[PDB]
Amino acid sequence: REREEWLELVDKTVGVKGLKEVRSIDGIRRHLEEYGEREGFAVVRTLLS
Amino acid sequence: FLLKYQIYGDIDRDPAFGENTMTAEVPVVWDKCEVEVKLYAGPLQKLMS
Amino acid sequence: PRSRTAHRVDMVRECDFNPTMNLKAAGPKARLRGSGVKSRRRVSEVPLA
Repeated sequence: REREEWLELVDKTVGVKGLKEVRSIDGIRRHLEEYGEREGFAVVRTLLS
Repeated sequence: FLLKYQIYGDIDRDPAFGENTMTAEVPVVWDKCEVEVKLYAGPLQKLMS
Repeated sequence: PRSRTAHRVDMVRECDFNPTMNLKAAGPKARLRGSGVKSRRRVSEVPLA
């Protein structure tokens, strides 16, 4: 983000990767897979530097 | 309907206070508030033909 | 943080694809029936559903 922000000095407005939309639901989910009960990482905390 | 319960003193080798156990009687009367049932999609049966 | 303005990204367009076989899956059909109660299929489409 800030790399592209610093890239703004010379040129601007041409970047892209990773498609658009997603779907999965119509009432209920099957749910036979991943959970993550405990979740915390350094980034979420007030340390964006 | 009343509910007789009784507490005890444990672990500490008790003296003669005239009370090791207590007595608690809980009165419970039934109350009525409106019911509101809702229907959503769940798993279906086999139904083999 | 604040240097330069605008820019941003235009997401690229891509196709979608599937598990390869002719027949319909039992789950997706049986589970589609759990939500609605139509006799024949509103929209008038079987495969796209």
